[PDB]
Amino acid sequence: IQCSQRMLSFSDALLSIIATVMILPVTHTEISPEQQFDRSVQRLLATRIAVYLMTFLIVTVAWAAHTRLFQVVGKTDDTLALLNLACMMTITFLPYTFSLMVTFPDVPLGIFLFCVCVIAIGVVQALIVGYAFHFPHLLSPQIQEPLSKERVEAFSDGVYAIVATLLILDICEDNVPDPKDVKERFSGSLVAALSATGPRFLAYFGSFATVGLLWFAHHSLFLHVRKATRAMGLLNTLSLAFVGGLPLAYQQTSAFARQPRDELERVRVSCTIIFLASIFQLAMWTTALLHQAETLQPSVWFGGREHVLMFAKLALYPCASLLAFASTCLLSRFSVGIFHLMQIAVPCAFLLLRLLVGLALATLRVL
Amino acid sequence: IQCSQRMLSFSDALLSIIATVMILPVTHTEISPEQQFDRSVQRLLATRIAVYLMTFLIVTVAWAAHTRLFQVVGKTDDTLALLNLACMMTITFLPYTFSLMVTFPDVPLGIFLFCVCVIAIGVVQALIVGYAFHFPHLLSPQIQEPLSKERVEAFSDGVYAIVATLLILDICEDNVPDPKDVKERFSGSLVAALSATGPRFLAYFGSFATVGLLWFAHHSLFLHVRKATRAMGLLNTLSLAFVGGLPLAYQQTSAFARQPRDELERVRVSCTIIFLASIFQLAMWTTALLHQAETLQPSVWFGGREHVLMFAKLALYPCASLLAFASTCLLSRFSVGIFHLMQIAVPCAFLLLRLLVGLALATLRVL
Ligand SMILES: [K+]
Ligand SMILES: [K+]
Ligand SMILES: [K+]
Ligand SMILES: [K+]
Repeated sequence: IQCSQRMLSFSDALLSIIATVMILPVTHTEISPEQQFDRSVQRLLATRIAVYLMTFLIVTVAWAAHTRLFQVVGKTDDTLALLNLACMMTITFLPYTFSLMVTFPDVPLGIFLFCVCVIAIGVVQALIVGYAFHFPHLLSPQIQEPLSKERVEAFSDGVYAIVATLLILDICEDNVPDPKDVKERFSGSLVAALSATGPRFLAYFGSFATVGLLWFAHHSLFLHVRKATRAMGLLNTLSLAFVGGLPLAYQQTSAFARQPRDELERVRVSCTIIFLASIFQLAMWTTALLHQAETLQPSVWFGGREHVLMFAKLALYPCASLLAFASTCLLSRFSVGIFHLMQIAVPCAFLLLRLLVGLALATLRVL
Repeated sequence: IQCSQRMLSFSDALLSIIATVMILPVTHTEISPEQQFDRSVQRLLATRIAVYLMTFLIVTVAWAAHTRLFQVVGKTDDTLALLNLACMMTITFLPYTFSLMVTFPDVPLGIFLFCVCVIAIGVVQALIVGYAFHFPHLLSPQIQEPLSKERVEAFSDGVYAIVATLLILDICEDNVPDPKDVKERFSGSLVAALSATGPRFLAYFGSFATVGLLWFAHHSLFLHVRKATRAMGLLNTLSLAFVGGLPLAYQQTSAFARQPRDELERVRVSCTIIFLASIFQLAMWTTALLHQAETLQPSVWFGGREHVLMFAKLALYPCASLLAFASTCLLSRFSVGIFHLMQIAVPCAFLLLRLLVGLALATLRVL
């Protein structure tokens, strides 16, 4: 009999990769220069994004079914670890089969293969449960609504890291200048060939900063959480799903726009994505406050030395994204600039959030 | 003051992604049909593999410098977490700058940019240390040779998961049949279009199984480890570096070979890669046995109820890979088959290793 901690961490990493696989085709799409193509190149993008959102959800469901199974199987052995490897293998085929089923709706083979994948997942999990129940010492003591927060944090960590490094992976794979291109199109100066790739570096910088600071807010929240509810789990799943789309937003807001209207639309889309990624993070906190005596540590209750700080940490991005979006409709002429300032101001406000919250709590104390 | 566990886990995930970035260009290379191209298409591959091996090492060094810093900083805060995000950002640029420096050796800009990346890493770490020493309560109690095994396990887990799902990611991105191709080249049958992609699925199956079982051996070892030494860390780093090349081996041993000699050479290469990935795993155990009273739990000492099982679990792959390689030179005609049998036999031998070890310990007990 052995501890199951590391095996479940490995499973979480695999499940994060599998839930985020379908973001790569979305982010590998190109911006068409010919406007005649726009329509088509829009349609495809949408069809990809939808396939991502569904896929990330389906895998997440599997992840949940996993998390819950090994709350019934508290301890592992060699056979259980190997069968869990088998279950991970089966889960790894869900995205491909789902994409196949949606790409060929009329062909019956895709539905058949997706159903076979799901059935195989079920069979492997049944085998695990039967093995554990034939060796009762592998079952949890309570076996011999709640959701394990360790699994939640590991899954979220993996998703955040993938989304943060997505664009640097592409930069390393594709945008390393060729001596040939440097000798033909840039007159021999590698500085020029690298300057012609600056927009992609800007996109990666912005995306990494925003994703990492959203992870910072998530980490601050779950440091103060006692028990994670399935409601909080669904809210986190939605938040991560929308986090996945930040690299695309920053890749479009950094590429060239033929007309200013396009840049304004891009800013609006990016602000909407950030707001969606952050409002569900705030909703986790608000829902947890419904039953604070069980879900939160005493410090972050109504009347604690971390309640207001926590509220600020979770309400910063929603407010700033909403303000930028509003600027796109009220101060349009100064809107694109405001967004850029956000990218600098929001980090600083995190490095001084203690100070800013104290100042705001004193101002209203003298007003 | 807050616990630093999750922040370090997030850092480990990021560092694993960054250390494995350069395996993608190796695995995205194609097999040339024209033999005249072979030479060139060989050279490029080598130049890629080298760049991988160096890169994985450099990042690993950074990882080590990280692991060690936050053994001096036992507890974290908001500022420290944000500065750690900055340090991760800086580490994330090392592969690109190193590839740039090796691609343009004569241009001085690449050396300059790589040095700037390293210098920035150093500056951020100095800032972290100064912050911790100006707030002594953030320093470890011993501050107010050994290597943290938690970090080692997290890093290894991430690398293993990435290498295991590498090929399924490509299958999802590229090898989903197009209705167009199905209507033009496969006569409308999606079953045929999918059968024309079977080799890639076979490669993924084999690679995932082998990587996961190597992870199983690693997990079994480190369940029985007390303190991890830097010698063991270097051995693990070498093992993971060679693990990274398993997808390429399985992608070449499953593609078409013009002549049988090519298939034999491919089998030899794959066996060599597996042997390298596994012999350093066994070397970790052998080195730990040098000082068993400190590095290992009492069960796996010389004279325990897990010593022989552990030896078998770590010596299975080296022996089987060596045996297959030998078959390539003694039973050449039956060599390619033997390798395939290995892919089935080695998993089964893990599901029955208790039984097999008992039988072998009784046989020699009556001989
Ligand atoms: K973990
Ligand atoms: K990826
Ligand atoms: K971890
Ligand atoms: K990748």
